Amino acid sequence: RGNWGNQIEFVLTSVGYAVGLGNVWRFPYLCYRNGGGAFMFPYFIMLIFCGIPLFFMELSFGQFASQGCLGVWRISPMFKGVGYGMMVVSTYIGIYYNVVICIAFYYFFSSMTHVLPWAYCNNPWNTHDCAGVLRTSPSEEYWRLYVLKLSDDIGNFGEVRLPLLGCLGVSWLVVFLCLIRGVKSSGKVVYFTATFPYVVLTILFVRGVTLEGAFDGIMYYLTPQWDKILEAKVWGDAASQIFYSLGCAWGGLITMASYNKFHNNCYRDSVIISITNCATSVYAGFVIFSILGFMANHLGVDVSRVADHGPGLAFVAYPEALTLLPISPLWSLLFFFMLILLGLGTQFCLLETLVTAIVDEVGNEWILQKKTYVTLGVAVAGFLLGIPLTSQAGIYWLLLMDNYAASFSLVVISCIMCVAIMYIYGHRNYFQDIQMMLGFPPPLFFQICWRFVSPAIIFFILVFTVIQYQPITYNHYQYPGWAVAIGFLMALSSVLCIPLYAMFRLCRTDGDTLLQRLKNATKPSRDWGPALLEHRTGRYAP
Ligand SMILES: CC(C)CCC[C@@H](C)[C@H]1CC[C@H]2[C@@H]3CC=C4C[C@@H](O)CC[C@]4(C)[C@H]3CC[C@]12C
Ligand SMILES: CC(C)CCC[C@@H](C)[C@H]1CC[C@H]2[C@@H]3CC=C4C[C@@H](O)CC[C@]4(C)[C@H]3CC[C@]12C
Ligand SMILES: CC(C)CCC[C@@H](C)[C@H]1CC[C@H]2[C@@H]3CC=C4C[C@@H](O)CC[C@]4(C)[C@H]3CC[C@]12C
Ligand SMILES: [Cl-]
Ligand code: NA
Ligand code: NA
Repeated sequence: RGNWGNQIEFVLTSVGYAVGLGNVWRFPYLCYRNGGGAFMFPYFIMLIFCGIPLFFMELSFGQFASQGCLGVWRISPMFKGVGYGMMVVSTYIGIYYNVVICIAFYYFFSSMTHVLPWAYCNNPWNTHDCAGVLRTSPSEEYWRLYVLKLSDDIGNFGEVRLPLLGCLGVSWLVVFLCLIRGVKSSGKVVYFTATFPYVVLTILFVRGVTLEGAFDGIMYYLTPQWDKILEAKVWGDAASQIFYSLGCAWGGLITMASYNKFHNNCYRDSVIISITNCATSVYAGFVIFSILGFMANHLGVDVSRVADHGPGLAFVAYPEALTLLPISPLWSLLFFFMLILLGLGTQFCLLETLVTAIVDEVGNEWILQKKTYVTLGVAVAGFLLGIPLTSQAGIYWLLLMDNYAASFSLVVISCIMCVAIMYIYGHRNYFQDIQMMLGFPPPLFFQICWRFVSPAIIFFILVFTVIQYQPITYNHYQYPGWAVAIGFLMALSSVLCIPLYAMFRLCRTDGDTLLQRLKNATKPSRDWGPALLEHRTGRYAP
């Protein structure tokens, strides 16, 4: 297969893939729309009781068999729909991740001047409601009336924004060239691309605290509200954010772990990566809410009403902070360069996983010698599918894709995989498999979370989400009926991959009765187990 080589290389490559735009762009606006401090307690509970155990499960699953997201299912051939749904979710995410990266590119290209274009209120696109520190904010007017030229409805396509299309093309070309010339795999300066963001965030942090009114923003960020805790909407949002930030059902974790050595310690790696990834979102939230408190202090409004609940909270808040620093364009350039690097690090692995999965699935040697053409085709398809998101109605489609297609399918897929491993294969067998590599049995906390706690929590969240479903409540953006139907279809497309592949496999399995056919399709194959011959001892002996 090809081992990773050095262990520190794996730890640094996993941190660079886990930390991305979901830490600095997605977390703050979800936290703001979920009433700030009322979102933190479910978030921490979810992280402690569902995220880390499933992260460890995925890493161990990848390491033990030395297979990717589709080859690990020799343990139960009837559950390949899990990997197929993982691939579907990865495609959905990667379609619009590059659109966000291209918006970041556009903001980076506009910082190469002497005076920032979002710093004053006298521009041709400004109105009489403009109000600036040297009502409405100049940054939000720049975001709405100039960068996007937003429409009034999701069904009003309007025209295509040419600069955004150019930025998208540049981003896709950069990704393709870096992938086919091997920038990260056989490359360095992953240390710098892991150290730079914290320096930038620390620089932005000191200025925010000094501001007037930031204390109220911080208090709103930290103070918990106990009234909104009895609602299934906030818990589902917290679970979605936790599973999205760690990449649980993306399929890249298994592929990355497939190159690890047998006796590598995946428990320590999982703990370290989870803590590092989740400690980065809190810093960005601190900075963002300090900026929000300062902004609400001088606009004569409350912290909960200063901004709207759209996805463009970062592109309105961060430029306002960047304005107040001495020599603003340099800091803006550095900040947006850091954002671009954070996005590209995740996009590289996202596309590499799909290409590797396709190449391994096809299986011949002719598809192995034409990997560059496969990568080119995938890149061209992604670029073509991302074009309708650069119109005047693109942010509506992006929001629909974000909070319908890649929110709660990850949790369902992860729970199904955990249940299949624990109750169809047997928990004792998996515990012995883990002890084979680590040398000690998994701690009791992970065992109890794998057998009882996490599946029950996910079941309760899913059950109470449906019962408490209100059309007025679960819309939040006044979308029409057909848009909601499209979002539901996108949500169901990845989940329905499991039951349909189950029937497909059952239609080709020998056995008189259906019960007999259900036992042959769930039995492990003949090649399940350790890859190397020296580790095939005990219950795997020939
Ligand atoms: C092959 C895949 C991976 C990348 C796609 C390459 C092509 C289609 C891309 C790369 C650079 C892009 C161009 C960059 C700049 C501009 C200027 C803008 O005013 C019109 C669009 C235009 C002309 C873009 C159109 C599409 C473009 C030519
Ligand atoms: C049991 C398995 C086989 C099927 C489960 C499918 C159902 C129950 C699940 C899968 C994904 C879930 C959806 C994912 C995302 C959203 C967006 C949210 O804004 C409204 C709820 C909604 C729409 C969820 C409702 C329930 C849902 C549709
Ligand atoms: C993936 C989700 C959203 C779809 C529904 C599947 C889950 C929630 C269901 C299907 C099988 C169920 C599990 C089957 C067996 C047991 C053993 C029991 O001692 C504790 C509950 C537990 C663990 C059940 C809890 C809920 C469960 C995990
Ligand atoms: Cl996060
Ligand atoms: Na990244
Ligand atoms: Na993350």
